[PDB]
Parts: sequence; C-alpha cells; structure tokens
Amino acid sequence: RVSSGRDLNCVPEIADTLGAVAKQGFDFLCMPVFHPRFKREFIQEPAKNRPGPQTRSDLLLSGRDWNTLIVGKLSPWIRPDSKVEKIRRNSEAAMLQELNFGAYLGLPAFLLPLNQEDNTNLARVLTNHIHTGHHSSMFWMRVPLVAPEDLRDDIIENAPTTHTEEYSGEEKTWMWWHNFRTLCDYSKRIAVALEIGADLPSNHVIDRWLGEPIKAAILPTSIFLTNKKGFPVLSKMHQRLIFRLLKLEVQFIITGTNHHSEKEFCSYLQYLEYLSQNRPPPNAYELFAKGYEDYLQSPLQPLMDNLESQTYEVFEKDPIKYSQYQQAIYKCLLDRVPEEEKDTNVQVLMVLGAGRGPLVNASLRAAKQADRRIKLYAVEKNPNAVVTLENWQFEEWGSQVTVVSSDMREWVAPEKADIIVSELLGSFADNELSPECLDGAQHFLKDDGVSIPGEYTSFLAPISSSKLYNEVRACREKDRDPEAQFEMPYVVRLHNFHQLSAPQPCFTFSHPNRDPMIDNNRYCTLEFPVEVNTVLHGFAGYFETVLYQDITLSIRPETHSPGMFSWFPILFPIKQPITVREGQTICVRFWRCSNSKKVWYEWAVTAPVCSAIHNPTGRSYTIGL
Amino acid sequence: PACMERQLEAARYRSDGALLLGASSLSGRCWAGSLWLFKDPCAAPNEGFCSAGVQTEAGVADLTWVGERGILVASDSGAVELWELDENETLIVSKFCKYEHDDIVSTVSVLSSGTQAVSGSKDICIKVWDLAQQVVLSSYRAHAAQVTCVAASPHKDSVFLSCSEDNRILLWDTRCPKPASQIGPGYLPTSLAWHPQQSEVFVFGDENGTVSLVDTKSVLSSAVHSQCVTGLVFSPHSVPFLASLSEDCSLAVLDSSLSELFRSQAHRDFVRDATWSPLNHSLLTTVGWDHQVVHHVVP
Ligand SMILES: CSC[C@H]1O[C@@H](n2cnc3c(N)ncnc32)[C@H](O)[C@@H]1O
Ligand SMILES: Cn1c(N)nc2cccc(Cl)c21
Repeated sequence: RVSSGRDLNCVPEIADTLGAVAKQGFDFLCMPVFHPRFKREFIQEPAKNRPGPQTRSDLLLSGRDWNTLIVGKLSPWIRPDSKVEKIRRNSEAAMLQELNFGAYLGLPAFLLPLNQEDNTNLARVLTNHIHTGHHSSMFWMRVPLVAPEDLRDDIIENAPTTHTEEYSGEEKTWMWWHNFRTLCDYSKRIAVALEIGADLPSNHVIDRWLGEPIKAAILPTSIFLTNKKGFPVLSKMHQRLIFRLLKLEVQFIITGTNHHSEKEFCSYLQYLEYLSQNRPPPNAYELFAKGYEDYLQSPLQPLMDNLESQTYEVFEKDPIKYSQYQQAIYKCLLDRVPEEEKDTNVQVLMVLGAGRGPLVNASLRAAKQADRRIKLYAVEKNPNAVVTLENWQFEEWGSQVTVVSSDMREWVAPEKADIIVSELLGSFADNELSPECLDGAQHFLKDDGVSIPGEYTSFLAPISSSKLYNEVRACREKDRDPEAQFEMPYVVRLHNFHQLSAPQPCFTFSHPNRDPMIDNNRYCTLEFPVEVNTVLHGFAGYFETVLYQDITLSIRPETHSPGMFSWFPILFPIKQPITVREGQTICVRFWRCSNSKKVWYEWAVTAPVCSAIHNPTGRSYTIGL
Repeated sequence: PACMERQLEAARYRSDGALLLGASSLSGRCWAGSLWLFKDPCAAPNEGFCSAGVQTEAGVADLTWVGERGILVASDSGAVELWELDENETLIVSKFCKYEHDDIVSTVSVLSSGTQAVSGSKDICIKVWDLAQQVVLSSYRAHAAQVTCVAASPHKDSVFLSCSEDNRILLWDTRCPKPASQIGPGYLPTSLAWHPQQSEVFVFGDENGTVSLVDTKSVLSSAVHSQCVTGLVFSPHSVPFLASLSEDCSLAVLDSSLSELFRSQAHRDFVRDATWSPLNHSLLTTVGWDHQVVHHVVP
C-alpha cells in the first residue's frame, strides 16, 4: 500500500474531479480553496466591494470528505513578501482568508510554497494564524530540491548558467526551509512537502534533508521517463530516492498533466506501487522495531525500580542475546576445568540479576554441552521476580540452583564464585549502574574468577534531526524546570535522523576491576570530523560488550550484533541546536558523575560553539543507586 | 450556451468588426469558461443576441484570434485549445486540445506567419506550437517563476517577448543557439506590448502601475495606474495611442510621450482586456470581471 495524492490547479466540478481522481486510485486531492486566478482586493475601492460568493460552498462535500480527502492550496497570486506595499497588504489579508477558510473546512493539510529566499512576512502571517486557536491542521511547505533559478535551461544568451560547482549554493533551498521553520519557532504543525525535479542535485544536497519532518514528496509527471511499451518509469537514481522516502513513509503527490497520452492517469500510480512491492522486507530487528520509530522512552533503571513481568518477557524474547551468553559460559568452563577434572572440579556460578531465570537456564545448557559440573546461585533483588525463580527452582531446577533474594552488594555469599554472569547493561552500557553493582559484588569472586561480561564500552555519535528535537521540545512538564527535558537521555529507535560522524568510544569499564583507582567517575572528550553542513541536535548513544574473549554483544551499527533486537539507541539532546559548517569539528565533553546516592551524566559541546553544561549536579536526571 | 460566466477575461475585434469574448467562472459551483462571438458589438454581453457561443471545460486565461475564424485559447487545464468557426459562422467547434503544460497556461500569442504561436504558463515553461501539425515545436524553460505574459513580434516570426515573476524581461530569437536575451531591477513586469510601427520598440507595465517605454538597442516611464498594470494595447492609428489596463478598475489612454489623454472609471471590478474597433478607430471596447462591456469614445 502507498498513500498517494493528486495535485491539481484546475477543478471545474469538485464532485466530478474528486470522483475521477478516486477512480484512478488516489487517496486525497490537492486543490485550491479559491480560484487560483481570482484575485481579490481588500483596501482600495471599488474592487474590494466585489459581490460574493468568494468561492465554492462547503455543502458541496461532506464533513468526512473535507477532513480526509481535500488538501488546501494557497493562491499563486498571494505574495506576502512582495516589495510593493499594496500587494503586500492584500496578500496578508488574502493569506489569512484562505488559511481561515481551510480551517473552517477542517482540512487535514494546507499547502504553502517556499519559492524564494525571503519568506519572513509569509512566516509571520502563518505563525500569526497558528497562535489564533489550538486547532489541528497541518501546513505543508512546498520546497523544491533544486531552486528554479538553478535548473533553468542555459538558453539566455546574456545570462548563462554558471557552471562553477559551489557546495553551499547548491543547498540554498534547505536554507529557505531552515530559516522559515526557525522564524515559526519549530511549530509541530509545519512540515515539508519536498518537490522533486528532473535532475537530482549532488548527493550531499539530498542528504541535507535527513532528519527533516518530511510528510509529502511531490513528483511531477515531467520527471518520468518512458519505457518500450510507452509507460512512465524513473531513473535508477530517482528510484534510489523513492526508496529512501518509503522508509520515512511519506505521502507521494503526483502533479502535472498526463504526458503519457496513451496510458491513462493511473499509470504513474501503479509504477510507485510496483516499486513499493519491490523492496527488501523487514529483518527481525526491523520488524520488531516497527511502530517505535522516533518514539521517546525513559531509560530503564532495573536497580532503583523493580521491572514488571512483561518487561522481563521482552528481555527473554531474544534468542541471539542468550545464545551468546550460553556460548561464553560454555567457553569459560572448558578453559577453567581441564578434561581430566571433568568429574571432580565443580565450578561456582553466580547469576547476578537473574530476573525470571534466562541466564540460569543458559548456564544449565552451557554446562551440558560442555560436560562440566556447576553449582548455581541465582541472585536477584526484585522480590516479584524471585517468585518466578523459586517456582522455577522447585518444579524444574531443584537443589542445583540456589535462589538468593538479596542485593548483590549486600549479600554475604557462603562461598566464592568461579564465574559471575550478569546482564545489568542498558543501551548506554553503564547507564544502569552495572559498574557499581559488580564492584560491590566483587568481594565474593575468587582471585582467579571470571566476570561475564568482562568489559563494556559506550559509543557516542553526533546526529541531526529537527524532528527528534521537536519530540524532546514537546516533553515539557508542569511542575519542573521548563528546560529539564533537554537534560535527560531517552531510549528511542532512531529513524528520521542523520548521523554526522562515525561513533567513537566514550566510557569503558573492566570487570573484575583490579585497579587501586576504583572510581567510576569519567570525563571524556570527543572530536567528530564533520564533512557536511548541518545543524546539531543531539548525540546518539550505543554500546559494545565483551562476554568472554571473542563472544561479544553490540548495538553499535557498524559492529551491530545480527538479529539482536532487544536494545535501542539512547539519545542525549541539547537545549539549542548548533549549526555546523562543512569541515568543522564537533567537540563534545561527557562526564559520569556520582555521589553516595545517585549517578548521572553531564555533557556539553565546546566546538564549533560552546553550549551550556547539561544536567549539572543531576538536577534534571539521576540514576538511583 | 445559456449562462455566461460573470468574469469576462478577453475581448478582441477582427477585420470585419465582430467581437470575440472569453469569460471564466472564477467562483461558484462550477469553474469553467466559454467563447462567444458578437457580430453586433452593442449587443454584448447579452447571450440572447449573440452570433455564436460554446462552453469550455475549464476557465479561459488568455486567448487571441488566429486569422478570421480561428480562436486560440489558454485553459486552466494546462492545455492549449484551438477553436474554429464553421463555414456559416454559427458554431464554434474545437479543432484540437493538447495538454502539454503542467499548470495553468497564463498567456498565449500568435506569431507573425499565423501558422505558429507561443504559449506561456505558470509551469515556468514557454512553448512554441505548430498550429498545422498540432504539435509543440519547442519547449523552453528560461524563466525561474510564473510566466506572466508572452507577446509575439508583430512582423518577425522568430522573435517574441516574455516576462515572468522572476523580474526578467526576455527578448527571444529562435534563429540563435541561445534564443533568450534578457533586457535591463524594479518591480515585476506584468504586460508587454510591441510598437505597431517600430520594430525595435515595445512598452511594458509593472505590478506597481508604471508603464515604461523601452528601445531594444539599449528610458521613459510614467506612473499611470495605482495598482498592477494588466494589459497594454496600441491603437490602430498612424501615430498609435496606448491604452493601459490595471487592477485599480480604471482605463487610461496615453500618447507618444506616455501622457494621460483619456481616463475612464466606468468599470467597478478589474479591467482585463481592451480592443480597438477596426471600423471606427476612435472607439475602444473594454471588458472586466464586473460583466461589463463598455465602449469608450476616445477624443
Ligand atoms: C535481568 S535484567 C537485570 C536484572 O538485574 C537485577 N538487578 C539489578 N541490580 C541488582 C542488584 N544490585 N542486585 C541484584 N539484582 C540486581 C534487576 O532487578 C533485573 O532483574
Ligand atoms: C537485560 N537488559 C537490561 N538490563 N536492560 C535492558 C534494556 C533493553 C533490553 C534488555 Cl534485554 C535489557
């Protein structure tokens, strides 16, 4: 299925035109609310005293059709930024008239064009109209990939099209949008209707729109080639862009007349569906993650909070993660118990944070395929999950597993362990206080003990997503700091965003920690070479971990564990977006602070521009010890 | 042919004196247009006393005669239409209707030979047509905004002017590898009119109400109107007068030095087209969106 609409500037009969467009297979119609050539005077007589009606009546369609099938379009003659004062005033009154009439109809979306550099007064009228009530109407800004001046035919004898490649000049259309939405203060009711041309710009100009709230892609009938049968097709580069837009689930809009006379108007439509049936289906991770795209969530704290039943159920729904743990345990047992001691040496395993017992079974399965004897200790502090363990221990496990309902930092073990297995890692490696837990539990580990995981490392990467910045910006709460939402991380399936640099390691922890500098406080400085122009909104968070030797788990996209869908990237936002030029370096500084009660992250940008230090003294975000 | 659209868009005279009328329905339930012929100019705009009439599918943005029985139309549907009168001149049959522009065709003009024409549309595209073969000879994308007006050269069949909202006034010559030649910063041009007795001279009006006199071999101007200048038509006299139209609902007739000689405020809405009478040169007919067809006695 593809949600596709039809753009029109000529509608004789709404009842007839809407029926024909629907019979061709479209979902909605982009049409003008007033006649596009019907200019209207508002100041000077006698043209303003023109007798009505000014447009069609709302009775021509049902309220359901206006709410789902019709998309408003501004009149072309409306020029709010005209250098002529009279034309400017009439355009202001006309723009409000058409925007108010679109709202009167309850139109789901209204189209407004961005065709020049200066749209300041245009932005003011729209911002003025948005704050006149709290309605729910969308405003699609029609902005082309390439400006019309930069795609004109080189047929002007005394004004040739300059053939000197300018990097920033080819990105001028994005600058129009960036200035426009900034003037409107990042309104949630203002999206982009990207219009595609016959000649696509350089790849960096297209990448500029990554992370931008694109809700519509306009495809003229002129950009379609012709096959042998005489049907509309697209170039392999245009196809490459169509697939990129399908991942954003944008609505494609077909504009222009039928340039393939023989094949009727539905032919352009089937071709898009043809491309939409010819793309790789989702792969496990992609399938499970569908629905959570760019959905902000609070990072879990399995220490301070007791996880619910279904929370553990999601953890257990991943065989790849636990197959690695079973493999790591299976590998360590052989390296610690030689073959001649397979029947005499019994290893002491202590699952620190067993939950409902997925690692306990993984340990039992590991000792089986390794032909070694083990004595299990299932240590869990959540009393609700201990009910599942003790029920498991009575019906199936038995005397082999010893359930311990206590905190691993307070529990006094009867003996010392050969191996300790734990899954206390979050999306940012140590964000769940895994170092503090294992350090407190480090006393009852043998001098030659093995810690699984042995080490883990966090990874950061600067990202650009005007969409996600609005998501965080909309999370301001009543009885707290109005800017606290920017000083706390979020576990989110990153989707509509743009990674600005390859991720670099941030924080690393080793277990067992033998160092006399036992101190989990960290201060790291990272410098990211940026090879494009963009706006910085936040930093993506990932992590890698070493279970045992070569057995590893990772959410770092380059080294991501295949099939393991049970971890989403974390996001450290920033208060004000930062502009980054091509070639500049983004320098970020991250701190891992901690007191006797809480642990928290502090971060700040120092290049190219200094930001404010985020979450100082954990005022807006703390992890409970 | 019973209900005529209220917004009269164009009015043109031919040789014998018949009046061509093109209207559009710019509001209401149906948005379409119509073509009418009035062998009695005093009978217009009444439909009961007309010579012929036909209903079109969409509105009429701009039209012009193609000889003595041909009617070239620029429709909102993005198609260039050609209508021709029968042998008895009682019907108006459609000759062809080619949908080649991707947006409203805003302006159209017949070249000198009468066998080719140039069409300007809101799709930033200008096309050259072959009225005989009913095909588009060339398609130029020289401007960067909506094409406002295109005017063919009165005597050179390969030359024509064009103005767009990109503040560009282009002089065209299809005999050259690069046909477009920009002419010289002010407010946007909105109407073009060649001089009927000088090949290298034309006039243009801007959106601010200023008609200017331009010599091709690269300046006189005067503030004629208070709003956008809609049209500019030269009288058929030996020393032709200049009739200017505007959105201020006024008509002005200028001399050789752009001085105001006659002023008419008869129209209550926008004044769209103006045509001089070939039988009586001192008479000038104007139409507008107020559904009026006024005949002015120019002193
Ligand atoms: C199985 S997901 C992590 C598990 O470890 C448990 N856990 C976290 N911190 C501790 C701790 N200090 N002592 C014992 N269990 C813990 C959590 O309650 C959760 O069940
Ligand atoms: C084990 N575990 C912990 N501790 N935090 C998690 C977050 C997401 C998924 C999983 Cl499987 C998690």
